[PDB]
Amino acid sequence: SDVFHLGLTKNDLQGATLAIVPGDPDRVEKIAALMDKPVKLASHREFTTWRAELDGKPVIVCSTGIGGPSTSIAVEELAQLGIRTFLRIGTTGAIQPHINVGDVLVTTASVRLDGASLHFAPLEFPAVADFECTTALVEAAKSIGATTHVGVTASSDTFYPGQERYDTYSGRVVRHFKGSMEEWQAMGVMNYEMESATLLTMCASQGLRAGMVAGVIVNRTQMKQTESHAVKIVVEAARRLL
Amino acid sequence: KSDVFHLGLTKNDLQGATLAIVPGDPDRVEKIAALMDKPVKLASHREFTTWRAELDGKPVIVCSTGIGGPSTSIAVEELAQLGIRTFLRIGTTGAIQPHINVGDVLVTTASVRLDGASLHFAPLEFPAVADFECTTALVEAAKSIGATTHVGVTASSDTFYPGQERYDTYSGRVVRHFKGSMEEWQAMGVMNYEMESATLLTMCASQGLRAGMVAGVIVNRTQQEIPNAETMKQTESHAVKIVVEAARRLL
Amino acid sequence: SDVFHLGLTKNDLQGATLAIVPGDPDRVEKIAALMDKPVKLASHREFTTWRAELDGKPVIVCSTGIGGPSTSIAVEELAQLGIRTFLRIGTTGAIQPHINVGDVLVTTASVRLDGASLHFAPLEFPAVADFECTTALVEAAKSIGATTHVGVTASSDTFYPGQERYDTYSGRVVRHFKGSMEEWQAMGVMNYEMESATLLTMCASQGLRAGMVAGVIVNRTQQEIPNAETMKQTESHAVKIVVEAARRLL
Amino acid sequence: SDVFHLGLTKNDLQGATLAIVPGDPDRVEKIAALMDKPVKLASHREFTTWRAELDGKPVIVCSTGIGGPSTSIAVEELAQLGIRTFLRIGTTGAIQPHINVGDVLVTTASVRLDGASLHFAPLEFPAVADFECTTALVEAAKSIGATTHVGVTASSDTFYPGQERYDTYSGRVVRHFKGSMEEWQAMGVMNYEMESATLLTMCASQGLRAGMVAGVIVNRTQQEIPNAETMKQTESHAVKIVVEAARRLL
Amino acid sequence: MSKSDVFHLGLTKNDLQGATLAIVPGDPDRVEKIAALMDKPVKLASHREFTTWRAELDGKPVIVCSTGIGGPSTSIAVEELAQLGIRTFLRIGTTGAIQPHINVGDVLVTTASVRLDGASLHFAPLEFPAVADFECTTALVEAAKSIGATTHVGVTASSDTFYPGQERYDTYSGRVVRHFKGSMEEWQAMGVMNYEMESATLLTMCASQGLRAGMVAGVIVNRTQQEIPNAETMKQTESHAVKIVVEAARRLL
Amino acid sequence: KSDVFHLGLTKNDLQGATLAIVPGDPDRVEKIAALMDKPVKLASHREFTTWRAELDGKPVIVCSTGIGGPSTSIAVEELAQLGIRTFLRIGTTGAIQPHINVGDVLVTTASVRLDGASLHFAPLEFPAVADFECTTALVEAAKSIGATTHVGVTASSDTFYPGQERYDTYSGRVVRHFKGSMEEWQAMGVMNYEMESATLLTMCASQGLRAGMVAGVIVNRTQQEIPNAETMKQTESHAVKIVVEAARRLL
Ligand SMILES: O=c1[nH]c(=O)n(COCCO)cc1Cc1ccccc1
Ligand SMILES: O=c1[nH]c(=O)n(COCCO)cc1Cc1ccccc1
Ligand SMILES: O=c1[nH]c(=O)n(COCCO)cc1Cc1ccccc1
Ligand SMILES: O=c1[nH]c(=O)n(COCCO)cc1Cc1ccccc1
Ligand SMILES: O=c1[nH]c(=O)n(COCCO)cc1Cc1ccccc1
Ligand SMILES: O=c1[nH]c(=O)n(COCCO)cc1Cc1ccccc1
Ligand SMILES: [K+]
Ligand SMILES: [K+]
Ligand SMILES: [K+]
Repeated sequence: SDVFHLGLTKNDLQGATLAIVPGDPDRVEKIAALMDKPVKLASHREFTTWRAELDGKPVIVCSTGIGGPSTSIAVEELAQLGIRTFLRIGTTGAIQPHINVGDVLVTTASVRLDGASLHFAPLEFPAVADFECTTALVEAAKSIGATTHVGVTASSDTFYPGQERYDTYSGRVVRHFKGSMEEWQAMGVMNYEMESATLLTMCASQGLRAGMVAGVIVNRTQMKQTESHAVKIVVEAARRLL
Repeated sequence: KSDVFHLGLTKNDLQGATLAIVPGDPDRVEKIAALMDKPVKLASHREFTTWRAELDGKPVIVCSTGIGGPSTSIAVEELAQLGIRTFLRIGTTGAIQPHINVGDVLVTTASVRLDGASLHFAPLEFPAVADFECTTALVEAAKSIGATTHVGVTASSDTFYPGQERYDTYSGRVVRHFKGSMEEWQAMGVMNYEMESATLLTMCASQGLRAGMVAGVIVNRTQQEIPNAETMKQTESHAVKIVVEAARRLL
Repeated sequence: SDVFHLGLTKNDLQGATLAIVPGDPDRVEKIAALMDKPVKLASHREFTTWRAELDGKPVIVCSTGIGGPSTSIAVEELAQLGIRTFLRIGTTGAIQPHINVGDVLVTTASVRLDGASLHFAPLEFPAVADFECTTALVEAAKSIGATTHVGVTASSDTFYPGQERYDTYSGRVVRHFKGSMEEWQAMGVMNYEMESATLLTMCASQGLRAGMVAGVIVNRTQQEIPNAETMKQTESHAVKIVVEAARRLL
Repeated sequence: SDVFHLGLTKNDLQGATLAIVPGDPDRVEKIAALMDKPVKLASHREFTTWRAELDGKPVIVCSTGIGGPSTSIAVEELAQLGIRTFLRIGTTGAIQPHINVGDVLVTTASVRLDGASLHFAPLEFPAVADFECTTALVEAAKSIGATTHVGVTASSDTFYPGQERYDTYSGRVVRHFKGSMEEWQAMGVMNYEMESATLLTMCASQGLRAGMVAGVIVNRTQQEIPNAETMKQTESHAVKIVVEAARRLL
Repeated sequence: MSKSDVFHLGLTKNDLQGATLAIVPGDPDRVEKIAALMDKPVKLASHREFTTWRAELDGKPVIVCSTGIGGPSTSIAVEELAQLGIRTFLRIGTTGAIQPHINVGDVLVTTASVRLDGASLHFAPLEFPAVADFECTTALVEAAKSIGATTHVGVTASSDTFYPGQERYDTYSGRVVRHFKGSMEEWQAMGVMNYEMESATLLTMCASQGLRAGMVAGVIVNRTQQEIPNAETMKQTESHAVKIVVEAARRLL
Repeated sequence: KSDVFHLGLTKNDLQGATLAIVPGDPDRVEKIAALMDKPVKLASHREFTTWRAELDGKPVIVCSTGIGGPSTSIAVEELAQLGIRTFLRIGTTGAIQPHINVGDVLVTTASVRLDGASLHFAPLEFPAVADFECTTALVEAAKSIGATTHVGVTASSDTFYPGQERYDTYSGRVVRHFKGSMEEWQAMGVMNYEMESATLLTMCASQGLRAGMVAGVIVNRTQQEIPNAETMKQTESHAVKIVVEAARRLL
């Protein structure tokens, strides 16, 4: 093993430069099976890595897990293995009334409500997606004819209080995040998720291309085929970036 | 006489314009407007000079922001009050990467917020990101005219000297916070320094307004410091042609 | 399922109030097998849950994954199901020359180099462990006999730059963390890990009891690369302590 | 030109060490006209410069534009050309009920709601005016018999949200500035303007003398619309004070 | 052979007679009272807010030195005592409870403090925990059990201010700055037991410099029940607290 | 026998006094009070010693704050509750500029806020500025007794050692934030270090109270560290004379 956590060698990658990074290690199989020749490489902790072939080119699918910390481990160790392009596919909760469940969202940049992004760049540095990756995701979304929204995402280090969920054990939200969802809503923030800020910050500050796409399964103001549309987009976008 | 506090403009003066090209220098306003059809002067107050022009039979606004976020925030807000929804900034810049040359054009995806005014619209964690349609149109226009183009992050500073780590000053010192900052931005892939983008991009992205940012390189910090007069005028003319062509796609 | 992620009902726990929380879901099977009647309950994403019995009382073993974010999900959803006591078992990298590989470390409180803890309490609030949980873990370490150190742990949101590793792709560390390891070293900080700051903060600020124990598998001052043979014996040593500590808190 | 923006050489100043620095380039000639031998030097961007004579000694008038960023350019480049004393003449909106339109305000120090000041000194450093400049301004105001208030000014990087204006496109203010005007009011802050924090901080931290004086054209507690009946007299009153204070500092 | 080995305390290392443990009350008037509970009590020095006494406990020299109110003077006292050879610190204070279940007369042992002070930042950044030494904490808790008391163990809010930082409105201005407006309620919901004014500095500076520190306090007021303390209960609570800190010192020698 | 929580004073004890001289040291209170007519001890509790004296037939309070903002904040608040509206601090200080000598008197216009207590009254951006009338009176009084005076900015620290970059300690280390801090303050023209002014000036300027700050230089950090036995009293005498003379102008 060349890496500390993923349990992979540079040879296992077969010269892959692009990697599709879902949050769920159980989704890794689903995405890899859509491409030609799916092969399981290694499964350690929350990192399941599958190698596939797209247009005659080797492509890596590797889970990041929930949150910036394990995302930062996976992305760094994949970069050590030779990956230059990272395309994230996630689930999301929309906070705008006009965004329906089932919609696909392309993130231009993220509100940094995480801690790991700070370990790569100070807060003033924008958690911006790569322009070529964003273009490929937008054009791929139009290719399969999905309802798409492009804009800013709030990337939280937590699922509950940082997304202002009150349906909890304590039933309280710390002062800092009290009324925060309404603030993001008025600022035109589309949605909540938990990985983008870290991924986009660490890639844009280290000379790596990164894209972010998500499927809406819940709208906070108001499931199978939702992932089907999004997975088809991230694979189609990968075709354009190879 | 005026609907706004600073610009000296009425909604009627705009003639239904929704797009504004926003240079920093008031002296550049007429030069940009002269490239389009039916150029007419509207107003001049403080650092805010406004001209109206026509593009593909549609009214377009040219309005100076002045140097820095504060006067930019005034101009953008008051233009939004009069009906402007799309803002295309054209500015000057100093590059900090060796591979970018003098004369090159830079399209900003998002900005490092080394300003104060952006914080008056959104907390620091909010990205100073440009609108996707605007950025696309600027990149597409740059390739259309045939120019050396770089796309990426811009450091937007409230200061010309210490915040861009210049030591050739009266004091000769840089505050601890900005000591060694240029080298950090360089390693982080930041292309350049300017003084308005962070405020403009933050206030637009957090208020439902479309904003784009483009700049011509007149100096490279890793190479020289004294720019050439002829090269400066040619660089400005190249970037102005790009921003006007980008405006065409966004009407 | 009564929760959004773990895939467990209140009935699945059988009135369990204590939970041992490892980072690695592959460790969940190992820890639960050392107790009486081990049964697998669920496995979703990075959350693997096993039910066990200790001294005639049901106990939970549930993986949090690496980092505060998923740790915050696991703890919150277990608290919804009735868990009031949390005992973290982890792996760590020691930064003090006097601490060796194979040693067991008990955390009194953590340096908050994480983001999730801020979602529960402002930075000024201490990421402190429960006194009874800390007492039990130290007493359990004294019981089975192992070289133990009690003190402060640096809990980072990252494995590399936040722990000042330069052996990376970029080879650079952000200004904020430049010379940080030396700073913590002089401050008497024992070690680096990635989950304690979040767990300790969210529990201490929500009326939940939390303890933190870790086995030293690497020392940052001398040796290079964790040995496979030493890793297994250090893991099993710390696991024995956490189960014995769970006995004292029930 | 010896400088990057002002378009001035050291010779143009003729030994001047004092500058009066208004925000509006149009006000420059009007200030210079009150002194002997007023001469235009340059006009580039928002930076217009005039040279005049006071008591047989050369004095500079130079516009900064709105905001700290362009102020920081004007002041720095003027300092390179030899200016040691900077006297700001501005306009302002009062936030205290007892301060009337037409009143003159002398700033002892500023609340730093700007970005540029941070590029010279960290937030904890006070945006304090020079004692001699402040004394001169206060004494100059007493000579002409103007209604004068001496105290703290809130210096904002923005005209609208940072001054808690809601009559805007969005009609909202970011959380940080929500209820901020009321806070400053209770704290005895006199007024809002947009250049003083930057000027005072960069001068006080670099060994340069700076004073701040402003005329009240609006009081935020009574109305919003500036009264043209007094908007002519207010500027004339304050311009006279800054010129008289310059005489005392020559 | 000397007069003072330090800048403020007016003490020589020789005055300490080999003492490594100090009990540190806030009040200089409380110094004599704590020392008189131990053998051979002698006054060493009185300068500014720093009053120092030496006493004997189980045949071992022990120091009692007042820090004064607040982190700044605490930082001077702890640093200069550390220069004189002190390696263990036990703080005994007064405090106001903010939890409804904590009564006046109860004793509180602090595991760690909310850092609402400035001086702690001069030793470690905010993210560093203001945590008490585990052995010192064990000593204080066991000492409370041994002599019998109502004891609560947990987090203390340590404020650089008595009034606004503890959300007192019955003041000259009657206002509390935005940052601290509604702060007591937040601390209450977070399970914070009490307010005092020295622990954050003491615990941060000791834990970040290899010095052992403990923190104990007697509640003379409950904020949900009253504002003005009873003069009689104050003395009884103090006496009760003084005995616990001396007994904890016995177990640390 | 007390209207307040700590000081042990009633409004009647002040006899209508509106001005207080506030040293850091309780032991110094009598020395300052003895410089005026008919000095009487009022109270001594904790680090708070209060004396009352007569100045030109008018009552004047002398009350110790103790070292640091926290106890300063208690003393100032409770004195304000008792009717004090003007506060004149007399302190000791360590100078950090080479041109300032031991024995010199420093008048503070405003303070660098290296304290915690000032934040409990006003956010960091608020200036720890002295009252203009109080500063004027202290500068005028300095000329009245004929002392060498410097007027400017003071760094007010919550600690004597690391926050003033002293390495002569038990640990021998200074936290990253204050590493190289003295040099920065020196370059910024900061005159000196003390431990009470930031809190006093901030809490007074934000609550409608008048505050002045003066200090006697007993050590200069660029020449020596141990304060002299003979010189200490000489600088104390001059500085104490100025604060009393400044009080005369403010009655
Ligand atoms: O609201 C959300 N917030 C969020 O951070 N995500 C992202 O996926 C992360 C973990 O489930 C997904 C959602 C949708 C959702 C809603 C309810 C239950 C589960 C998932
Ligand atoms: O280095 C720069 N930094 C920067 O913020 N800008 C932007 O234009 C702002 C004001 O002149 C422009 C430049 C190029 C430059 C260099 C020297 C003199 C003038 C302009
Ligand atoms: O140095 C460390 N830092 C750290 O945060 N941990 C915690 O476990 C987290 C994930 O592997 C564990 C270690 C030991 C180590 C060292 C090298 C490789 C793997 C593990
Ligand atoms: O309220 C104010 N705030 C403020 O920062 N200024 C300063 O001058 C700045 C630019 O116009 C001036 C005013 C008075 C004012 C009010 C309404 C319209 C125009 C000017
Ligand atoms: O509420 C308090 N807060 C606090 O910080 N302390 C600590 O002792 C400090 C100085 O009196 C003590 C108390 C109890 C109290 C209440 C009212 C008056 C006096 C003392
Ligand atoms: O260097 C100093 N720093 C400082 O904060 N003060 C103020 O008085 C505070 C406590 O002694 C005084 C001094 C002078 C000094 C130097 C050495 C010993 C004692 C006093
Ligand atoms: K995880
Ligand atoms: K400007
Ligand atoms: K004190």
